[PDB]
Amino acid sequence: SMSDIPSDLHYTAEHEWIRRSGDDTVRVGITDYAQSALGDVVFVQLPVIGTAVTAGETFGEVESTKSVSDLYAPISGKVSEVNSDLDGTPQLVNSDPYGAGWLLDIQVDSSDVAALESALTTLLDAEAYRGTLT
Repeated sequence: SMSDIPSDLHYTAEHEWIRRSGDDTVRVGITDYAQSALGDVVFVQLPVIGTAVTAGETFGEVESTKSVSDLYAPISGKVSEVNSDLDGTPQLVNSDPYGAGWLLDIQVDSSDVAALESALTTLLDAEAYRGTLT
């Protein structure tokens, strides 16, 4: 099957998606391609809410029975939310990677870190992300 790549998301080459959820907040998850490649997710290590992250910093990891993969901050900011549903139901990452399986939110204060307008420039659009995939 062709992996789902919503056109209304931005992405990283490392298979994270980024949804602007507010003026200063993005929601982050892993892509359909990513979850399928990882396999059934058995554990998601999420950063603590309040964690300051820089773009590309490892903030967590996703684990299947076969694979462990780092999760990188797609943008700089502060972790403002994490998906607690993934504690008991880590497979939401597999079943609904762009919905219920979201990982966390990063909030930007345009003072401490790049404003979202700036931060967005580093991310891939759907077409670009599709182009990176095999």
